[PDB]
Amino acid sequence: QVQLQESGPGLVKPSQTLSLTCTVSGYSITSDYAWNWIRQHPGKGLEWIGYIRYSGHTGYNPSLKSRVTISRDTSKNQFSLKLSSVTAADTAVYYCARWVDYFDYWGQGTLVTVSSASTKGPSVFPLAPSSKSTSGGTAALGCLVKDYFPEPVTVSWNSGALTSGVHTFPAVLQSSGLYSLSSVVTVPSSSLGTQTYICNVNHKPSNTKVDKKVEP
Amino acid sequence: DVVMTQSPLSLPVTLGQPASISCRSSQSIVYNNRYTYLEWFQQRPGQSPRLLIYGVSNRFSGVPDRFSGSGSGTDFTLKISRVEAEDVGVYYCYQGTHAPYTFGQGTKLEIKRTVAAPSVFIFPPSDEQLKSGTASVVCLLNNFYPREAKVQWKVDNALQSGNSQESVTEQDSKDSTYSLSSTLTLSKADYEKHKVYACEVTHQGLSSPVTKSFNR
Repeated sequence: QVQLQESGPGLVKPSQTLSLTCTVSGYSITSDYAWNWIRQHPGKGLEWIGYIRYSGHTGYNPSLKSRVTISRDTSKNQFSLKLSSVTAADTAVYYCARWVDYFDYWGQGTLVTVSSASTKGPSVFPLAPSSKSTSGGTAALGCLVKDYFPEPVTVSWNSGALTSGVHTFPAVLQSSGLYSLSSVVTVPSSSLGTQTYICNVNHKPSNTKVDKKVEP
Repeated sequence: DVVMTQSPLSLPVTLGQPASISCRSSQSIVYNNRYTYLEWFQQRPGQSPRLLIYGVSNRFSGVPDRFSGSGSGTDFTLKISRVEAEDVGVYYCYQGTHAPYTFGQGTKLEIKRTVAAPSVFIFPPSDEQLKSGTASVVCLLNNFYPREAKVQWKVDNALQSGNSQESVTEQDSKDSTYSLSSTLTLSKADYEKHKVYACEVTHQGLSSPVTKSFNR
C-alpha cells in the first residue's frame, strides 16, 4: 500500500539548482527505513545518489556528494533532492525509492532536462486513413505530434478507452533541435464513422493539452 | 568503488526456453558472512525498475516463481526457467553492501520468435500541417519480426536520402513484434514539386519488397 511519487521541474537551465521532491503515501518516513534517490542517464544505466534515514541522517555517492543535499519535511511526509550547478550530464530520469534492506517500492520517475532553451508546446496533426487501408479488413490511423521541447509527451486514445493496437513511438530529434513523435492505432475498417477516434496529447512543460479527432 | 559486471549485455532467448544472466562484482560483497546484499531488478520500457530477487536468492513477493537467483562470493546469477513474452526488458544487479552502492550495466533480454511480415501503411500530410508550411509523410510498418527492416522513399521514382528518420518501438509484451515509422519531411515548397510519393519496404517476411504510395 506504499506509494512514492516524484515531483519537480522537467526543465532546468544549466548552472541552476535542481530540486526534486518525493511524496510518500501509506507509510511514514519517520517509522523506519532509508529513503533514496536514484537517477538514470537516458539510454543508460542507474546511479545511486543518496539516502535519508528515518532518523534524518544522510549518506551520498561521492561522485555527487559535493553538489547534493537530501532533506525531509516530516510534516508532509516528503523528502527532497537538491543538485546544485547542474549541467547536461545531469539530464536523467530521477527515481524515488524505499530501502528496507533492498529497494522494494519505487516511484514512477520524472525526467529532467537541463537546457538553456525555452519550453515549446507541440503541433498535433491527424494521420489520415487512406483508401487502401480501407479496402482491406483493417485500417490504420493516428496522430503526429510535432515540434516540442522538452520531453515527455503523453498520448492516449479516447481518454484511455482504446489501448489495444496502439503504438506510440519513441520521440525522435529533429534537425531543428525539437522533438517529434507519432502515435498510431489499428482499428477494424467497418467502424469508421460509427466510432470516433480522438488522440489525447498532453505536454506538461508547456501546459498544452490537445484532443484531435481523426477522420478521413 | 565496487564494480558490478553483467554478462551477456544482450541476451536472445527463444520464448519458452531458459535464460541466465551473470553478474560479477569486483570485490566481495558479503557483509559479514552473515548476509549478502545483492538484488535483481527488471525494467520494462518506460517503467521504473521492479524488484525480482533480494539477498541473492530470495524471491520478492509477487514475482513469478519462474525467476530465481543464486550465486555467492563474487559470482551471482539470475535464472528464468521458462521465458514468457512479458519478460522482455532490461535486468540489473545491485550491490547494497559497500558504499557507494552500485548497479550493473544491464542486460537486455530479446525474445526470439518466428519471422513476421509487416503491415505497411502510408500517410499523406494533413491539410493543416500544409498550411503551416511543412510536409511530413508517414510510412508505418506494423507488427513485424525481426527488427531489421529497410524503408526506402521514392518520390516520382527518385530515391530520397537524408530527409527522413525512423523510429522503432520496443518488443511488444504480448506478441514480441516490432513496429516502425519512417517520416519524410519536406517543405511545402519542395512538396508540390512532385506527385508520386512511395514507401518501399524490404523485410525478411516479404518475398518481394512491398510498396505503398500515393499522388499529390
